[PDB]
Amino acid sequence: MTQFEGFTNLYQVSKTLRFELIPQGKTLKHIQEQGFIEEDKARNDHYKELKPIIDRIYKTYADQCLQLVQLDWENLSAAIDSYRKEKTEETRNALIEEQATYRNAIHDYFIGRTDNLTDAINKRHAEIYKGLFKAELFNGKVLKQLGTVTTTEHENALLRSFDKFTTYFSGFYENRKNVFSAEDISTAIPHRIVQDNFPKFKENCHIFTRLITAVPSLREHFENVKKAIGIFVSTSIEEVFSFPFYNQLLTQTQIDLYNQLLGGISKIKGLNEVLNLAIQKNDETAHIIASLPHRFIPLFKQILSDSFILEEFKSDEEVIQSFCKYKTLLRNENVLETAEALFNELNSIDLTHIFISHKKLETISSALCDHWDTLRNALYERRISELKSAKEKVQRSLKHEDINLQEIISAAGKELSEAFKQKTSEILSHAHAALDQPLPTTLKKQEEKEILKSQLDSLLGLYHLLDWFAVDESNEVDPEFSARLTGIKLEMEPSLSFYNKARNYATKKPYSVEKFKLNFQMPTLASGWDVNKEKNNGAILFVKNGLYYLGIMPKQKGRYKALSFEPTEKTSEGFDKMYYDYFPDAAKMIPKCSTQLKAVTAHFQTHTTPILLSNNFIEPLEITKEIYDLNNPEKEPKKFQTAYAKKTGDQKGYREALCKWIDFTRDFLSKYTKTTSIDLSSLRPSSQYKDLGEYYAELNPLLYHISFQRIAEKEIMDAVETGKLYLFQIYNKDFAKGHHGKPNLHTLYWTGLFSPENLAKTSIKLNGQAELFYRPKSRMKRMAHRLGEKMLNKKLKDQKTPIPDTLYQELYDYVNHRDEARALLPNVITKEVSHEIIKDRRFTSDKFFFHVPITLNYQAANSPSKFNQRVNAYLKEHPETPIIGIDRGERNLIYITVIDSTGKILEQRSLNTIQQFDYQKKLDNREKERVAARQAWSVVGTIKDLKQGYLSQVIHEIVDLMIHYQAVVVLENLNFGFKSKRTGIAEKAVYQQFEKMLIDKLNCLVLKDYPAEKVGGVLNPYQLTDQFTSFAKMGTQSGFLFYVPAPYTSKIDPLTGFVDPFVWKTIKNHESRKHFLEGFDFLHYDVKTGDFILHFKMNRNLSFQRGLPGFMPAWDIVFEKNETQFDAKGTPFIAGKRIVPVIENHRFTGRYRDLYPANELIALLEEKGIVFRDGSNILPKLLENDDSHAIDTMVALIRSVLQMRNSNAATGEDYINSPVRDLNGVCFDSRFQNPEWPMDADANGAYHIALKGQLLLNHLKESKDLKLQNGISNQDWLAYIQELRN
RNA sequence: AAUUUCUACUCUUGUAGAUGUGAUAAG
DNA sequence: ACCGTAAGGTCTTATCACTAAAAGATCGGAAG
DNA sequence: CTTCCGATCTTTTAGTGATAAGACCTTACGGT
Repeated sequence: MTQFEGFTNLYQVSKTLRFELIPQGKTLKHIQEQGFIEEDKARNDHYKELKPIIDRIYKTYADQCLQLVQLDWENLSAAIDSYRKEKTEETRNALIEEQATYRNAIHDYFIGRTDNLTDAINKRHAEIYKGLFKAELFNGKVLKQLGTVTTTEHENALLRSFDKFTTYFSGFYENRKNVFSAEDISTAIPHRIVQDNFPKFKENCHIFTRLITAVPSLREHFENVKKAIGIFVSTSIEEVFSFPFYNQLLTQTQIDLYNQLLGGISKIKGLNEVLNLAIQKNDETAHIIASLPHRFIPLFKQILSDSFILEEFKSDEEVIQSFCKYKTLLRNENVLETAEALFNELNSIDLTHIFISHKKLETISSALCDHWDTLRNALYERRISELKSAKEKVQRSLKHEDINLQEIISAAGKELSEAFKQKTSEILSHAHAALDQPLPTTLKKQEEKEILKSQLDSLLGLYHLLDWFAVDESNEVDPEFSARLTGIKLEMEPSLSFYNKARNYATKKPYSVEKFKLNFQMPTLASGWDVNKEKNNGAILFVKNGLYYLGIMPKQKGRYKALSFEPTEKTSEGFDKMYYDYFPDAAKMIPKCSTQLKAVTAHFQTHTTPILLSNNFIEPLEITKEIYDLNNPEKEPKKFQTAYAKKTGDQKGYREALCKWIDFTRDFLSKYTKTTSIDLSSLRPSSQYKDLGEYYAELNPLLYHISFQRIAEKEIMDAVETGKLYLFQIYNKDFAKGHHGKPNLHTLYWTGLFSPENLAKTSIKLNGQAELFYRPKSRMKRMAHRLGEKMLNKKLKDQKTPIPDTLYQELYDYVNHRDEARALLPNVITKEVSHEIIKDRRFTSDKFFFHVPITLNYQAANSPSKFNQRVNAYLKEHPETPIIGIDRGERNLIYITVIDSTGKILEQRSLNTIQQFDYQKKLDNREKERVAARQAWSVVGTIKDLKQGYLSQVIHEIVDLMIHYQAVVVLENLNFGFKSKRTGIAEKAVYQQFEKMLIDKLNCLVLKDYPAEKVGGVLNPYQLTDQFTSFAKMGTQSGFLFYVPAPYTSKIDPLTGFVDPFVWKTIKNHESRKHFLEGFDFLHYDVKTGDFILHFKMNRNLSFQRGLPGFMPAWDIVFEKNETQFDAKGTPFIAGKRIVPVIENHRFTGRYRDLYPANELIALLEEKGIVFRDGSNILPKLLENDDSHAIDTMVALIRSVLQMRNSNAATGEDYINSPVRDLNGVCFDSRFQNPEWPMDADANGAYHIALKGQLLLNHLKESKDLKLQNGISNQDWLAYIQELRN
């Protein structure tokens, strides 16, 4: 049977380890003597300077080459029509093939494959393109061939400095290559020409022809405009709006001139302005052009053709000077008065040609109406009333369709205009103040930062209010208004960058982390570790007395001339050097070393005799033409490749080809001098392998080997004394002298990599392409605790509760002798300074660093296959599996509940206190000082980083519990729900990154306490999750992690699953609440218990219900008799008490009050004096008076009893009371503190997340196909949970 | 308040947990 | 004959490298 | 003095099986 410990060694997980390098002995002096550090700093600076220069070179070549492009566009135009009329499936494929043909036609001009050009020019362009991604670029002769290039001697020197050092730019080459490619990617020249801009030019041509046939007298008028602006004077407008004139408009200059022609100089009226001035003339020609599409769409800018911006601020003087410059620029251009003029002229421009961006709509609603759903509902009821399928169409037309001003102003009423005239004026006044208020001289004191905050916030608010209006294409925006708005919004755009960079400056760390790569004059330092490449890569490792060292062997007198160390007997004292033998992935390195050689390809183009290779083979290897054709069949499926089996079904031929190729590779590995000594006998016979991928997957871990050999101490000591070797110690905290605790995981991986059992059978592979870095000393103002001073502990006598950070400073001042702190003065503990601690010590000196990749589970495949199916097979085999439901609460940060297969609670606990530190108290103190500091940037930074650290603790807690229970873990799916600001870790991005980090942990889970050979140890990590791809694509399951939608897990009664069905937003008007009271059946006072019982049937009040029918037909809502009940501990509490938020002016006041609904209802009943306490029906005797006050307070009472969560942070109350009693006749109360049910109200949400996990697991168990339901609908959940509890 | 780096600390010249880096596009 | 509901087809996902040896460029020295 | 050749440094080179699910649009059947 399958087992939980079988979830290991399933797929390779690549990681990297970072270490500090401590220079041993003389090395630093030599590094200071040769000056590698300074030249690497200079090289990094030159690379940063040189990237835009090479971009300018690429721009120059692109503009030089695009001018030769001449094509006839009629065929692709015809395909565009044929698709747009027919939508036939042949048309889309024909259009894609036509677009590919045109992309290839464009791409041939760059690479020089254009038959429309002369052979000499074509060859010249081919040479230029192939030289542009080579060392030939830096040697400068490609710039000699590429005429009229504007570099100076300094730029030429920057190019020459990277000669023989092209490897720095390889990633930049890998990027910029795709720009010139014929691929269908967005960021390419042919894609931008043929798919983005050309349909728009076609639309322009057709729109122009239609308008010309409609109004002939417009023709000369349009021509006159072209005579006015004076663009394209050599040709007529009739020829401009034609297909061959798209032989121009390829370079960025012509694109800008065409757009300037359409829009006018930003004066001279463009075509669009002339069309709308014609349409405002109100004649029959204006009417007929109004009947036609009457605007041109401007073309997109060309690729790589992209301004008030600067680098991030280094000092408060720098940011204050730059922002003073920006405010001076705003006052000089007098932007705010142009904003005011725009916000006047909105009242006169025709509102049908002005549009709002739909995605801003709800925000504007909260800007102009009471709630964020008001205006959206207003447009919905308008678009319905102006008329399920129609409802869907209205939803579609409001979800992704921009709205004109006329419709909005007609829908929400005239008062919005006044409100709009309010809002703009208010913000403008703030902006005006922000321009008149002086800047502070510095930002060392709080109010100075508050002034900068307020000014940036006001400017950014005015930017947002400008951002309300849509500028997107296909909206019929007025040209004059769009030009004005785009102009002012462009002028105000740098305010956003100023806000972001000032927030980063006020949030940034006092040190600098920035560091640069070291090369030691070697273009391939540490690119690999093989002993044959030891000479050209320079980097080696040593082990001595459990310490690890890195040796860099520099070039001597410009030559390599690498020394060699003889091995010695193991008893002799000295270092142990790694001997690393590797032959990389077999699939690429056998056809490289045997069959794609130039000699054999030359031979088999002219002969058929098999060729005997001899060089680098211990015995000659014959290659037969049949094998080379098996690798090079001139068709994309190779005959041994599984694509051939898919294409033909020639299973016998596939197996014959596979056997032949595998036998050939066995012969090669038996003969090639790197691999001839390897014992290949572990491999199965060649015919047994099902596919080639299986063969390579089993083969590859044999070609890797590490051994160690001892070297005498003197041989290495003399080499490092001479300067032939730079010996560094690979260091971290766990190699320190005082190290006594448990090591890091990255120390565990490093130690496990060189364990003898790992060398016997490789589980973690040491990867090549390591990288050395150097971090310079920061401008750190030193702070250190001097001898004889007092050190102040942040914890109290109990380690749980921390000192509030506002009090810590004055406490630390007081105990060094430099009233809440007075109150807690005997609560604090101080220490003598035994040894000086330096604040942020590792940035006080310049340090070398070493980034080394490793690969864990090296024996396994490169990627998991059907991992979810394996997990679901195990879950089906073990229905007894516990379920761990995870939720984030309001009074504890994360609460967990582990439930059994029966739904019984196994464990429930909060994660406030992790490692005896109460993170909730810390976050509460930070929030308190955040409100105290009026939301400064520093405190919110130190809150976000604290939440990140807390979740990094949560990951270990979660995974320890998961290993202990061997349980599936079910988490909140963030795609569906939303969480209030009252909840800690409310931010969606932070918890999303926590779930990503949990997936990343659980892929390669290693537990510190376990032995390395045990499953879960260093050499056998648990793999309980699939590789993360994306949040929107991970779906409802990743391995053992289940993701269930958030809603109806917190506000639900655990005993019988009752949820309040109503939406109170549709009740507040008097007629609605009257109908709501009418719709209940009846309620009565229980003479025996003193309760009131109200009976509701689920088929009533459909206008007030949400759209989710439950499973139960009816509910008996109970007003419990208020009575001092007692919990399991014995403290009294009032049964049935509700805590309700006080509302004034339709907003939450931030105050709560306590209600006792039974006592209040008795007070109501005796005040009305109608007879009760007899079992009679109360409801008609109440509503027959038609007293509006009675119905108002009745609806208030009903809404009060249906309040599930009742909480007040000030008194500390946080509980759930069910207003419904189950088959045992008892109402739920978390305040009884019974272990069987969620003890505190935050536990209830995690319990129901676990129950949704049980829902998915039960549907999996009933199914036959190892798949989850791909989602839980709220109807299905609100049926299942109360059906299960009856 | 010390760290390959981050977060929270201080019986311990350090503790507990986390940690896939680099390049390029981009948010 | 028109509309409502359910099933199928396809679009789309930030990627790459984690490398030793073959191939080519460079250059210093020897032969005629 | 040019040309050819050997050592050496640097740039380029081979490439295997594997998916997989949320979402939007289109199609076909059933109900009125």
